[PDB]
Amino acid sequence: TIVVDEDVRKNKLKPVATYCSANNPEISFKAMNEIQCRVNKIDPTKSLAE
Amino acid sequence: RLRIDDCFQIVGTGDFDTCQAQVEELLVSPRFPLPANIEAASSGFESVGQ
Repeated sequence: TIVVDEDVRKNKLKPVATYCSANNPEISFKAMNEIQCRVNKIDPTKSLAE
Repeated sequence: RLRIDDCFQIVGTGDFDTCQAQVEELLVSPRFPLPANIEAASSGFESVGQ
């Protein structure tokens, strides 16, 4: 039975999503880096769960 | 690229306060600046604000 982990830390997308967050000062740094995260479907305005 | 359509005359308003404000918004710290120069002699910043 194929089962999927719902833990945020055991998530294939956690690394990227951690980078693409308003938390990360690299995103604050470049008002332009916030766009690339949004373009690759990972909006930092949204929470980690979103 | 060099043109603005439906613009015919530029008149001066000699208003330093707005000028400063615009120079600030447009040149000194734009939100989406022109691309950085990437090279050995360059640190990597894109704007004076940064």
